[PDB]
Amino acid sequence: TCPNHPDAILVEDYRAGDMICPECGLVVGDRVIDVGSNPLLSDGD
Amino acid sequence: YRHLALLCDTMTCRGHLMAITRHGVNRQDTGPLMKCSFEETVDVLMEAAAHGESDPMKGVSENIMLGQLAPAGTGCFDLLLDAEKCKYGMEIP
Amino acid sequence: PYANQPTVRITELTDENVKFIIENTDLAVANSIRRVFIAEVPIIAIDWVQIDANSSVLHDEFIAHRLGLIPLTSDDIVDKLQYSRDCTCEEFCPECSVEFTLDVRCNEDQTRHVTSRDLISNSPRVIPVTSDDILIVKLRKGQELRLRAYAKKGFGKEHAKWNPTAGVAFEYDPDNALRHTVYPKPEEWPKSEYSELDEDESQAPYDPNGKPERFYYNVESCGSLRPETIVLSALSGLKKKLSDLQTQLSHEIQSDV
Amino acid sequence: MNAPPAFESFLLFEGEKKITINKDTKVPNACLFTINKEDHTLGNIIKSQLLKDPQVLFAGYKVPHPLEHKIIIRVQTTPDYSPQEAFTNAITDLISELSLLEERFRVAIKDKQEG
Amino acid sequence: SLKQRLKGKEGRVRGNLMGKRVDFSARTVITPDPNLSIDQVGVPRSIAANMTFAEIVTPFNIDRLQELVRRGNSQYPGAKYIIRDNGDRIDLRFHPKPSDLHLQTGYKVERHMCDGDIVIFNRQPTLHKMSMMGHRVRILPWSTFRLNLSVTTPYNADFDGDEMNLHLPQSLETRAEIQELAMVPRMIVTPQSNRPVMGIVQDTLTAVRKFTKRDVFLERGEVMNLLMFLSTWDGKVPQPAILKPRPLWTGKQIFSLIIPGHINCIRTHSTHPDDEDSGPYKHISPGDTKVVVENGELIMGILCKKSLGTSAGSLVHISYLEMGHDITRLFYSNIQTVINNWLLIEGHTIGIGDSIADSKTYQDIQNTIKKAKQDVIEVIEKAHNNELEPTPGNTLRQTFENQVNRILNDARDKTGSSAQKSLSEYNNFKSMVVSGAKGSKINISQVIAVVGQQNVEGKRIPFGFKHRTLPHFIKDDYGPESRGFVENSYLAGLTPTEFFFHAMGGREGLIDTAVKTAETGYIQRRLIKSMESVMVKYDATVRNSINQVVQLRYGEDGLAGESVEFQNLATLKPSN
Amino acid sequence: EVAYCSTYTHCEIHPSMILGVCASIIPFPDHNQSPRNTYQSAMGKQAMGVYITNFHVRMDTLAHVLYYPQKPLVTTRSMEYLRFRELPAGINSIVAIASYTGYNQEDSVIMNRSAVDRGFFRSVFYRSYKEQESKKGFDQEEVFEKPTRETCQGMRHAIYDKLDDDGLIAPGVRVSGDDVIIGKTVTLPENETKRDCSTFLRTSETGIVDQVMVTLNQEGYKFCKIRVRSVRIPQIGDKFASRHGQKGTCGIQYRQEDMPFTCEGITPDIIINPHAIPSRMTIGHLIECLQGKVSANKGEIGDATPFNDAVNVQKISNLLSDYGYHLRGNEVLYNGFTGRKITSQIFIGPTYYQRLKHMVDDKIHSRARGPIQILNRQPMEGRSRDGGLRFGEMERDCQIAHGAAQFLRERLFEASDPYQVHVCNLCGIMAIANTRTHTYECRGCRNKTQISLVRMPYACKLLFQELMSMSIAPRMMSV
Amino acid sequence: IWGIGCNP
Amino acid sequence: QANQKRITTPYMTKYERARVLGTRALQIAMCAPVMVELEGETDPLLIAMKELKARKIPIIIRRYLPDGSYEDWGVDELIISD
Amino acid sequence: DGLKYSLATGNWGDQKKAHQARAGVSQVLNRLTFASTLSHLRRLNSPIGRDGKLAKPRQLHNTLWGMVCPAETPEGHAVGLVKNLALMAYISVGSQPS
Amino acid sequence: FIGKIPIMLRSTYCLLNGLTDRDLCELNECPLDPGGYFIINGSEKVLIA
Amino acid sequence: MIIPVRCFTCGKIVGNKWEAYLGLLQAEYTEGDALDALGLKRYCCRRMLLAHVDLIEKLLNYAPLEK
Amino acid sequence: MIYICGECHTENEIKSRDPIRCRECGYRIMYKKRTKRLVVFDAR
Amino acid sequence: SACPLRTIKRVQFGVLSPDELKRMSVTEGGIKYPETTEGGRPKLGGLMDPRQGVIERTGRCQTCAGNMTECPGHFGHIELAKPVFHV
RNA sequence: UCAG
Ligand SMILES: CO[C@@H]1[C@H](O)[C@H](n2cnc3c(=O)nc(N)[nH]c32)O[C@H]1COP(=O)(O)OP(=O)(O)OP(=O)(O)O
Ligand SMILES: [Mg+2]
Ligand SMILES: [Zn+2]
Ligand SMILES: [Zn+2]
Ligand SMILES: [Zn+2]
Ligand SMILES: [Zn+2]
Ligand SMILES: [Zn+2]
Ligand SMILES: [Zn+2]
Repeated sequence: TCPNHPDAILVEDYRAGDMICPECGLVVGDRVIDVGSNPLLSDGD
Repeated sequence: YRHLALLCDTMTCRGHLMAITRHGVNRQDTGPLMKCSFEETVDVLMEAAAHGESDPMKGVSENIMLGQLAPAGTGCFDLLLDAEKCKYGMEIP
Repeated sequence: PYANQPTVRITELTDENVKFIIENTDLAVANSIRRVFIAEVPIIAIDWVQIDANSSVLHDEFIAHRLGLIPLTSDDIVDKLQYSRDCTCEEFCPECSVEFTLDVRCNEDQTRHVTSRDLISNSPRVIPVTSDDILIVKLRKGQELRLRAYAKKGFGKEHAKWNPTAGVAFEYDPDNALRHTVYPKPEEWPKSEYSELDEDESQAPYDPNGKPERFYYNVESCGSLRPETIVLSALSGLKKKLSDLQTQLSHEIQSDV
Repeated sequence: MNAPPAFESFLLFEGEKKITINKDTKVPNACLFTINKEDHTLGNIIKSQLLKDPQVLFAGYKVPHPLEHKIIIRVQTTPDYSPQEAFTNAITDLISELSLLEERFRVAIKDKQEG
Repeated sequence: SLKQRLKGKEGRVRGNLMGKRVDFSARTVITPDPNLSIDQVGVPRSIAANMTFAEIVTPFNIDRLQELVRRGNSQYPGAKYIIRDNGDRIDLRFHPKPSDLHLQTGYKVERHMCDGDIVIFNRQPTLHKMSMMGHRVRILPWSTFRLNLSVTTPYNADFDGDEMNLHLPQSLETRAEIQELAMVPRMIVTPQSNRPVMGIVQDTLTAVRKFTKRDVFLERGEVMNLLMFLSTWDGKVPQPAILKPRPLWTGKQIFSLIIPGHINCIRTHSTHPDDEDSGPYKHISPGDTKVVVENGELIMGILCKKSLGTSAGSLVHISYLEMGHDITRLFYSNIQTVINNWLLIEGHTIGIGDSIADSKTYQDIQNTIKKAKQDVIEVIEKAHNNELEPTPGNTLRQTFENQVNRILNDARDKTGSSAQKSLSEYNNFKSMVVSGAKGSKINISQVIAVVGQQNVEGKRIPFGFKHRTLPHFIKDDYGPESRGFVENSYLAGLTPTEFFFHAMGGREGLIDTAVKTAETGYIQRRLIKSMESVMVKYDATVRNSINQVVQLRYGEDGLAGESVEFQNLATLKPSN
Repeated sequence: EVAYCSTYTHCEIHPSMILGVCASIIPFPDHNQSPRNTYQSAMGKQAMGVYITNFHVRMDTLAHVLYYPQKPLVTTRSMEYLRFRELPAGINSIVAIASYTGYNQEDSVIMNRSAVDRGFFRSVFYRSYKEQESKKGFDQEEVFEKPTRETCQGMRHAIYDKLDDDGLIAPGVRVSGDDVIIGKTVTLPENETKRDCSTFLRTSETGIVDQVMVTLNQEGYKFCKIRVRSVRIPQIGDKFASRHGQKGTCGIQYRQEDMPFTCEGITPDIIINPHAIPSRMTIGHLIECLQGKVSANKGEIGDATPFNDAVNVQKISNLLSDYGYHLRGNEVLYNGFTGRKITSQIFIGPTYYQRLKHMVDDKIHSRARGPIQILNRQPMEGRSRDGGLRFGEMERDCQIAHGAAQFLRERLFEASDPYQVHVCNLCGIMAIANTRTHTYECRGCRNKTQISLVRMPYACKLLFQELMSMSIAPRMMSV
Repeated sequence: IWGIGCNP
Repeated sequence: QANQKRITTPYMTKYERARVLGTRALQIAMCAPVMVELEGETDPLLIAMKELKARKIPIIIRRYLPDGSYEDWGVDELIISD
Repeated sequence: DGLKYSLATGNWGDQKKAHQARAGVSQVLNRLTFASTLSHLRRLNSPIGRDGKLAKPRQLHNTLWGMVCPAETPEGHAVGLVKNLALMAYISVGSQPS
Repeated sequence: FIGKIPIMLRSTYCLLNGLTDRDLCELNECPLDPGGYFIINGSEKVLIA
Repeated sequence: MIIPVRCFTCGKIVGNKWEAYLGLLQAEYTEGDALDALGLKRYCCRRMLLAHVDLIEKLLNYAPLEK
Repeated sequence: MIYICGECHTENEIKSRDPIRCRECGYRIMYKKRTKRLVVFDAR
Repeated sequence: SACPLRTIKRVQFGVLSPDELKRMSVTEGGIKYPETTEGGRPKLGGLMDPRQGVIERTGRCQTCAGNMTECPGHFGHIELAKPVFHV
């Protein structure tokens, strides 16, 4: 969602954890990876 | 001798021997957050809440916790801009 | 204010050793010659290896390392060869390199010793000092090693694979007379092979006027270069370094003024 | 991972000067020479030959850091002599010594073989 | 539970608020570097490339920052990011439009860490204030932090796998704070003991003792080379001490050029004879002791740990007190460089020749041990006959142990003194002990003469088995060998029973180290917590956070601890 | 003899059997200080060597194997039963105990770079990565395949070209840091396509794939183990130790021309500081150097059993005197740079040195604006997670002593967890705040006008909210 | 390791 | 407080010097006018040091006494600790 | 599963009950070097808690002559609490007293 | 069948017991390997006494 | 694992001498006599042959991964 | 996509989502074969 | 952002009033549902309330447009049927 | 389980 680039696919990054417009390099979302973080048996308990 | 004398003066300042322990240090009437950082923690906070204690925010640890500039050195004073001196001198840029 | 005129006597000259005495020279010049023997005499050795198949127990970079350390005859071709950086062609060409190829498979039950004799060079002059053999790897039955390698000119300052010498022996003042080393107990120390003293006297009497001179050398070769040729090439290479310095210094002197 | 390449010790990178001559303000008739991508080999010979010259008052060489590759040579000469002249003359004398040594070593080789 | 989260260490109160993990910090192994100055630290290029310091674009620095932006992350002196006025961050790694690369005043370019960037260097545990000091950065081409050897003493760090933490200040304000309060030259002198923290150490101390001997004479070329490594040299060669027959300088004459400015100091060498001061030759010292520096020139004396070490009145301490912190930094660095380049000419070593002593000395040591064992036997026989009389306040067992230990200790010390007599001038163990660089007289004694009595829990080796120390000894054996006396030296080699008893003693040492670390850590934390907020107010009263007056003036005289020095009153002692 | 005991009932087979497996490799243990033998027992466990002869078959995480192990020149008799000769861990190295350039000071070591070039103390590091294709999920299947950026909605920008069709990188392909070793895809339930689940190489591994194996594990799912090989040439951070408790890193590496040389041309492979020996009193190191010189010349492996009484320093010295060297092992050395004889004669001899597992490449970490933790929104912890170093409480106390209040503030607030909250002026409790809507309101007061922005660490916000959940009200009032 | 008054 | 009856030390404390130089340097980096003529000095901190030597830094230090009063010392008025 | 669990986890007991479980048994074998493998196999672990700093269980005892190595102990918080058998030491397997 | 018991390697009940060194090589097991460890869930575990 | 080419300290080629050393040892030469006969004179070179452990034979005992 | 087999050392091509079992031996431990692309090794 | 930046000069500690807890909590009527998931993911009046805080790192909580960073979280209340001593 |  790069403001200057309507419908631009933002490349994910691992080094700082942000999605960056590949044609201009703008960092959209600063630190928005963080850490990013049995259903089979039974059900909700 | 300055460093020995300061410890002895802090232990005997109140008039009763203040042990350097949770009991002696926490009994003194410092701020609740500062007491919280040393040993007792949650119990100190609960007692302070019950009695409506207010933290003066004059301590170093209390200001460190809240992210404010500590009252330690380089924080004791507040710098102000001097307009008259700004006008004077050669303002090259 | 001028250079001393040195002299040379060659006491021993064999296929793998040269012993000579340089006289009427400064210590700094003699030590720098010794240093150039080790680090600035060019030789051809393997620096590029592409391994097609390696079933041996040793991994691929192990084989590459051992191949690099194998000495290659560089007696006369090394002067003709150019450094790979100097050559205009991309990567390696016959003017800037020598191509070695090795293909060995063990089909017999007996263990096959892959030796330097199995290294095959496209250029006849450069051969792995074979004319036993250096063991590259041992192969069990059903194990195969096939690789292609190129050899480049270089000197020992880059890598020890390009070190022409085995051991350069440098000694001056064999009987301690300038007292450069002060023995706590003079008697215990073994006498030098070059010492001229009688058995009774351990050290020569101190000579305050004397300065280091008559340096003794013993240069041993790996077989990459003739031991005489190591010494001659070192003298020539040090002379070339000084001449390049002189050219650049003249440029700087003229440019500043 | 941070290891420098081996060729960096003797190869001048582009835009690097082999010799740079900077005068020394502290003392008269003194120049400080900086040689790049060189080691004790060249520095010791040059300093020794400079010390042999009667008009050279000071001559020393210094490697500022072993991990870096640079020689700093300080030469101070008497008035009526220039430090740059002393450096050039030192190099010529060393070249003459080395050429004479090569000739005599070749003669010794030829005499040892078949003689 | 909530209380469980807050209460414990690593909880929000302490593990996440009082201390916390931080950005812009790096850690790697430390290795030595004599060539770096005191304040410089050698940072690897990868660590330098990851860490970035944001620089505001000004009209003055727009060109330099533009070049850094053009270089990008790949080339080392590059910029990782561009921060615009709007706060938008343009990561240069992913392709930025050529329009974005253009810079205007107010943009903040995040350049890679460059030479000269002030950082804070830390080694855990951070016991005292000198364990975090501000260092200038010098980028060198390998992957270890490289610090000068003198700076090891404040950090209590050696290069045997140690590691240190590098924190880069990210603002000009905090960078100025470090530069003007926490740099290494500013903290040479500790307020704790009003002594210098850092002193010449290891090779440079050992070699400065040898350099400063009367014997050392340097020829012209060696003087040239030594003066080359002196950073503050005036360019004027000192007139040689011996003009004829051959011009020959002296070690003290060159060291006088290292000494900063005009510093006056009188100290005594470690081997100074006590009778020398009273007797003649007090000023013309026969052994070249009694270091005297007048007008910043070393008139006489042999330098050692006392003159150049971390003690009050040292030459380094007088330099900091008189010349200032910058000149003292240069003093430390020049001592190291010049002396370490002379040590290439002289050299140092430790070998077996140093451990071995004369045959007469070995016989004397053996005779002392024989008569000591006989004395212990006589004490034992007196005890068995009950002739021994108890010392007041002690049981007969305690007084027997006292007398036996006294005999064995006197024998041990006498053998040690015989060994120390045997040492020659050339002996390198003695060189290191005399200079103070490493070792002690005790170590020499144990190496050469006698390891000594092995004590555990303050007593001789106890009777672990029933009434005997080891199964090889007979029951009820209070003799010297049975209870742990190690007659052999390390060079001679311990007999098996002595090996086991020595292992018992060494185990006690190891246990004591491990226990002391934890207990001392707790004490130190409690002291800091009790006194953290006390500070000198602008009234110059010392007050806590509550503003209660702890002291009306700091230290009762209102002076700081680093400036003060030891002095004698001289009116007190004399008679009327 | 003179009667001590005439009733011995048993006799020891040999006193050296009191030592254990790791202490039995120490030569001349009785000539060392006790703490130093204890330290060597721990260092010998961390040395590098061929751990087992079937190491090629095994796929173990963190396996180091030395290129050219050598058996000790000075060995104990009990080492034979420990099989140390069969699988040695270390290389005999010509060691000089000298002060050369100041880079061997403290415990560091000057190493010969030319020797390092010729194979000296070179090792291989194998790291194995395991992945399991788990189909246990009800609608989740972790299939092995090469993820495609267009096909997989979840993906990463690291290199995926290396992966073959099976999703496993082929052996013999170089892998740099942040490359995809194994590519795995979890099919995504379409609650209303793909969350990437590949495994990435540890940063700075920089190895070549050695073996790739595909099997079925105990659970029957497809199991893949990939082993990556990295050669490790010794550097100026690596830790080397002898058998006598002397550990130290590599201070610097000098080429053969620069190292000091004897008259024979022998240059030390390792130079250790003379200052290590005296305080530590590891005389066994010196006796091992002397016996190693004698052994190398004689051609027989020396005997260093702890308690012998037939091997003395004097006997070793006389033996060395026979072979043409100084009896105490000292040798006249020449300075490599200038060629002048060093005035002191340096103690040179062969000594078994080991290479410890601790290497600088594995221990170097740098952090700058990396990922943050979920709970505290603070920097992560650990080199693997790109974590920042902790600024502990002792560190903050040192900074308080310094008087550097603003560095303390940056380090403890701005560098770690900066955050902003909105706090009601009338009541200290935090207030709801919609920045995009620009309407800021406080519940409990029905007051919108009186709200103030407060900058506090996120950990402090979490602490205050955890106090609130305990019914404690931390009312922070700006007034 | 020395004596009773020294170190272990 | 009044300008008269100033009881604090005339000498500038070390902490005041650190904070004044850092603050003035940050101002200079933000394109604030520089009173002292710069002899080719581009680094903001070095320019701030030059200004401090010339006593032309336009900052007045407000020193808080423990009783709550404040004394305002201009940077010029304070004697530099150096 | 009981045997496999107690071996893999290192907790000596049952899965449901960890109150009486003793941790530290069944460690992963060290394979850095053959010496490390051998020493790991011949290792003794004293049950005294590491946290307690009382020094009596840590000191080398006279009765460890020939049974336990005097030198080989971990240096750190477990000095003297982890011990290695001597070379000739042999622990008894056990027999009936009948 | 009442369960399965983990088997310490090179004990009497292991497959490797009483195998000549050549046979151990044929099974890709080292002749010098000491034994004395359990292979539980694919990792070698050692019971510390 | 295999005899190193080029003795570490000096650089003499020692890799061609391992099989000859073993053969001389079979011929009942003492280890010192064998080293003398092979021409290894400096103790640095003799350390290489004397202390070498040839593990590559033990590794060759295992069957090849691919036949 | 050619896997060498541990037990009998015979290469067997295996398609995607196909059981990992070597024909002619039945062993379930396969090794991927060495890549065709070649890596330059510096002999250094 | 319009609110002025202020630094805390005093922290007042006190027991939270039950009436104040009722008013302050965004959840109304209390947490009626032990289950955290309704309509698949979100359970209004449950433990995981969209109004209480931001979920899934991409959603916005109902009370404010947090986007997982701006929102500090908002408290909820459970009305205990019978009072319970605070430990 | 190691590293200080
Ligand atoms: C010198 O003191 C240091 C420090 O105090 C720091 N340190 C180390 N371990 C710990 C620990 O567990 N807890 C805390 N808090 N600090 C610790 O390490 C101490 C020494 O230990 P060592 O005695 O082994 O140093 P060698 O004498 O052994 O040095 P060689 O010759 O090997 O290089
Ligand atoms: Mg250390
Ligand atoms: Zn864009
Ligand atoms: Zn070409
Ligand atoms: Zn409100
Ligand atoms: Zn050799
Ligand atoms: Zn098959
Ligand atoms: Zn919200």
